[PDB]
Amino acid sequence: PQLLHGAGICKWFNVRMGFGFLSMTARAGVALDPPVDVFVHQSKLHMEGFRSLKEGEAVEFTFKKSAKGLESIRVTGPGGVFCIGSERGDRCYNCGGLDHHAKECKLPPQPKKCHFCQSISHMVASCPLK
Amino acid sequence: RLGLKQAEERLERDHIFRLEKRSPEYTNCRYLCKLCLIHIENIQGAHKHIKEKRHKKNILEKQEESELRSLPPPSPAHLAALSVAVIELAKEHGITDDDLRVRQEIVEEMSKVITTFLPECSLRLYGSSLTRFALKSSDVNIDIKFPPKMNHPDLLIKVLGILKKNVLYVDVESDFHAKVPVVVCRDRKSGLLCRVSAGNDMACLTTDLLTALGKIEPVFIPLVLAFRYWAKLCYIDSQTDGGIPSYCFALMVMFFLQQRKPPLLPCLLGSWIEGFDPKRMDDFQLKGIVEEKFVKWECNKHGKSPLALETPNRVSLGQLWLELLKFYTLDFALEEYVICVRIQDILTRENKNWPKRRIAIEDPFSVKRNVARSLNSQLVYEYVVERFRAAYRYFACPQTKELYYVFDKFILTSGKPPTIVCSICKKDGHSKNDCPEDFRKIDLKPLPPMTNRFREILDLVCKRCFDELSPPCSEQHNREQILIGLEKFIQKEYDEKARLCLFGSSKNGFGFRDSDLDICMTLEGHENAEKLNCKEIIENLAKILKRHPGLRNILPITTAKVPIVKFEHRRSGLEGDISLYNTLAQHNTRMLATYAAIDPRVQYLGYTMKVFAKRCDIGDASRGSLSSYAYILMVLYFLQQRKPPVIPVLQEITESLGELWLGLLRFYTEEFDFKEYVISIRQKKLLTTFEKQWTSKCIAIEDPFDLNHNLGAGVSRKMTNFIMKAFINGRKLFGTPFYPLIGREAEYF
RNA sequence: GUAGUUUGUACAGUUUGAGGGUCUAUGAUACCACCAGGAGAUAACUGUACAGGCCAC
Ligand SMILES: [Zn+2]
Ligand SMILES: [Zn+2]
Ligand SMILES: [Zn+2]
Ligand SMILES: [Zn+2]
Repeated sequence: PQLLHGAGICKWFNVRMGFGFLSMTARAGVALDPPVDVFVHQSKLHMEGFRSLKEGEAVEFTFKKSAKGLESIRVTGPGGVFCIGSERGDRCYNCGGLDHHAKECKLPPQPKKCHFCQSISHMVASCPLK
Repeated sequence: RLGLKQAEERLERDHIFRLEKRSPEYTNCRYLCKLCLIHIENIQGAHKHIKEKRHKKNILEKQEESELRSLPPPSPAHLAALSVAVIELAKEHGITDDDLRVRQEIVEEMSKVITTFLPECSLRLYGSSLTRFALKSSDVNIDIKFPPKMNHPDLLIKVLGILKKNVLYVDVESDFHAKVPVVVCRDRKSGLLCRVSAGNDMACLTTDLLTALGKIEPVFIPLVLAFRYWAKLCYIDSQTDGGIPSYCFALMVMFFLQQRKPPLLPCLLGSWIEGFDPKRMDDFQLKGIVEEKFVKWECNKHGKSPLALETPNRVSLGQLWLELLKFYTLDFALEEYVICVRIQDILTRENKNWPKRRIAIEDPFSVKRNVARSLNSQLVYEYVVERFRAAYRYFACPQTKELYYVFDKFILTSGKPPTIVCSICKKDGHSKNDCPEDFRKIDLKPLPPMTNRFREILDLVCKRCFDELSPPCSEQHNREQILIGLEKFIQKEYDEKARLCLFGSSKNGFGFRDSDLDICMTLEGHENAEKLNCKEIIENLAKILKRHPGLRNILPITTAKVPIVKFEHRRSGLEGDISLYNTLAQHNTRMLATYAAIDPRVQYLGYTMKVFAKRCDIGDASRGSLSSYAYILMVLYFLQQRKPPVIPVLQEITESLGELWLGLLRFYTEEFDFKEYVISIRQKKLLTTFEKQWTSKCIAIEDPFDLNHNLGAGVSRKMTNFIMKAFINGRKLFGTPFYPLIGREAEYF
């Protein structure tokens, strides 16, 4: 890619509108002290679908300098992996978890327990405390 | 502990239940689906059993059943409207007694037409037409009673030709391949179908039984008019299409009227027969109908049984018509019990030793066979239950207009075409137009244009199979020297009257360079082996050839037409056979050699067929396929059918070689029907399988002389599918242009 | 009574298809808002449960 590389962490990123800023600890492959702020947009995230970033996660990018400030042209995860997104795609109905899915799931089946109050009496959509 | 007890409720939501004890075969499995009837192993496998698409269709099936199980009972206004609907169906176009008279007029006119040409034949109207268990647009059932001095396929073909010549009974078909070979036609004056059969006097007696019941009870006449109109509105009546016959539907509602409590038709065997037993009920053979009120019966002492209740109880036709579909959708087990009305008691499948995965009905006077054998596919059966469901869903739901009902197409068909199982191959998952084994439908890939270089390549490939296996003249000189030497040896040792005649692999035109010396024996003053002690000659010649230090491999064989001895010349190392006045096999070999001598292209195509069958794993009958003799026979049959006939018929007394072989592949893919016509030489006519009764066998490749066993009657239908695949490959791999390496053309093929 | 060459439907695993709130862009300091109780939608191969089809013993 372009020689203006860099790496760092994600200072902030909006999921809804799709841009943010990264705390860059590296500039063009050279480490920095103190870290600086570089703009990022969802289109800069080299991913498919609705691209987004989790605030606080590590990122590797190629950047540029503009009138508004430093902007990261192309952003990926560590090792080129996909990014996460702000987290505050369905759980396994066997176990209530994103770790596996039902065909993949091999643990013995679980009772119909509500997620909110941790009781097998009712389902979570009919939880009284919800 | 209770976590699993709550988890199993999701399985129990759709018919999954744990099993207490191990099955004899499904031992390690612990769970079972009621709808799938397939044993399940564990709970994760049960959720894996939940993902099954068969279990997905079953859930929808059960949901539809439970959905229309709980419709509200019909109101008296609803009952009156249903009565109006069934009487208007029965009267407007349903066969009334007036339309029964019209049907009788139709049968009398057809009887006049047939007896103008076949006066010895006599037409009997019977079946679903005459019974007053009819339909608006039925097929008339007509039985022909004839003197037995005639061929039943011949009279059926003659009646078919008469109806084809006839202009009134249009749409003549020759469906001679069903369980009953029937001619089809269409009466234009009524504009309703008619059919011709013969010899089914059991169904004639059943027809008389039903018609007597009809002259007893009045609800008889509209009920099967309504039921058969539902059945033709769901395409279940086509027994050729894997369905159930209309006569069997007549028997079905007869069983309903027998079993609909309180009963409206009495049974044919019961407590008035003192000394009766339910188990030996098949021994109580019945006979014809007396005074249209009783059924005769006799054991080989006799008597009669009533067909009436002494008061014709009157209930509304709408209630009867609704509870008929109640019985045959939600009350009667269609598959578990054979529909049997010889007794009031329930008769099972193994009681008549019949299979247990579809509907079985019994002919009253042919209790040995199941007349409902045409149900095969499970999917068609579940569609039939769905059509019963759609009928009960509509007709037991109140309408708006004002209550009013009419037998609309879309209310019961639901727009979905019927699940017609393939009438040719009888395998589900594909329709009649989707049958891969159908010979005639192999036309979807027309050939690319045939370059002359491709024609030369095919000519070289077909020629190489002959020239690589053609015997040379020096071998003929050696074989005639062995012939005269063996003649001198047998004359000087056993009998001077012995004279030798080369035949077979030396002289049939189909032998090769290192083939056997097949030699026929002749005796001076003896024109046949009947005057000769064949076993003594065979054993003495075997002993003497054993004493010969120049001939080995000596072994007598008695499986031929006349007993033979196979041996081998040690010096030439050449195998050979000695045959004593072969009864017929030698005459058939001589006829094949004469056919070879008429045109050498016979030998070229036959050698090509042998090598191509070898590379397509079907080389000979020693590998379970067609024999090379059968290959020569079907080659000669192709040359006959390639009009103008390249070989003639001896018993009745310019295509290029690669294109001849490719045209053989083309003819034996689509231009010929194996299940409908016979591969045989004897007649120039396209000899039907119905003519030779080999419809029960896969391929009818019949020897012109050996009429005892069809050669394909020893060959399986899956082998027929394999050789059909080989023919299709010859249309594709051999028939489409390609330019491989020199010498590698046939190897690529 | 049993083998032989074979169709569907399912079968367990593997490889591809929606990744299963998918979808949806609004380029410089903020979004993640607001649940169903549901055990995951095809194509190919392997092994196969079961009936149907066949030829021989
Ligand atoms: Zn899981
Ligand atoms: Zn709760
Ligand atoms: Zn099931
Ligand atoms: Zn078919």
